[PDB]
Amino acid sequence: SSNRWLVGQGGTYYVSVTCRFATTGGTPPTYMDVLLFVGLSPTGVENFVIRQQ
Amino acid sequence: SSNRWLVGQGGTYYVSVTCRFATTGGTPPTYMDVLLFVGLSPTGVENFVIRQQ
Repeated sequence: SSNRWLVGQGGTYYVSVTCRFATTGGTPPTYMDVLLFVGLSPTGVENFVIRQQ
Repeated sequence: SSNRWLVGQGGTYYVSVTCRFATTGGTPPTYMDVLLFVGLSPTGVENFVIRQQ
């Protein structure tokens, strides 16, 4: 659906994720830190994949 | 070819790209920013994949 994936058959899956973070409007900040997660919950945090600054 | 792929059959393709950008000679600059695209033309920017710095 618009935000979530319902799995049809459980098993081994090759998951690929990509997303670009930017800033719009005003004075850009001096820094950000970013974490990407995949979860079974709206706050699901079980598979943390990549963090960049 | 030397710089391009001819699609034999249209469909879904899992493509991976990797390019290492560095500097040679002189005084190294203070900043690099590179954007990568998958295009249908030599000047094409149809599928922007990653911008990094």
